[PDB]
Amino acid sequence: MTEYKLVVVGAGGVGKSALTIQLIQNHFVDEYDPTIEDSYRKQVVIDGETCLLDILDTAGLEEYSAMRDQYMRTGEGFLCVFAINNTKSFEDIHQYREQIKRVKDSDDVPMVLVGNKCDLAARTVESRQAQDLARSYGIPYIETSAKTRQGVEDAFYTLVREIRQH
Ligand SMILES: Nc1nc2c(ncn2[C@@H]2O[C@H](COP(=O)(O)OP(=O)(O)NP(=O)(O)O)[C@@H](O)[C@H]2O)c(=O)[nH]1
Ligand SMILES: [Mg+2]
Repeated sequence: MTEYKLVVVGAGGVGKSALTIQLIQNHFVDEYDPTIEDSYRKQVVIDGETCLLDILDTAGLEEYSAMRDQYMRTGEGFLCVFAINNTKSFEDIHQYREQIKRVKDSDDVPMVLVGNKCDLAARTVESRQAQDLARSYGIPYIETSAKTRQGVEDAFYTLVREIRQH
């Protein structure tokens, strides 16, 4: 069983926890709304191979976290999350990517750009603008909704596949 260390990053309120919880939930607990950074596990079959995903749900750069740098050093792939109704969260993406490049000292870190809250009509970030940004980084772009579950599995499994193809 191959293990993968994934890190979910992005501005406050974009849905980092909602995404993580939606992927890892075994549903015993009805509602889980995390208030703190934490690590979660999910065993899943991706392309025949049993994988163990360790998913770290991180705080936005606005919050202090002592272990942030070691989180990046450890992390093997990164979900870079913004919300399609929050232009500022989208502009903030450059900060998340620079931090990862600075800590890991590499241009070629596995990453997926994630446009969350795609269930909402009040869109301020056009899909094509986010496609252009991902293309400039050389990474996949996937839109997700943590409410409907749309794209949630696809975003994490694409990140895994990015790690493998690295
Ligand atoms: N409509 C909609 N709301 C969402 C979606 N994902 C999360 N939310 C909502 O957006 C808010 C923030 O979600 P949350 O998961 O806490 O985001 P976060 O990035 O972990 N926040 P924090 O940085 O403070 O930890 C919550 O009210 C949550 O229910 C989504 O896909 N669609
Ligand atoms: Mg959170």
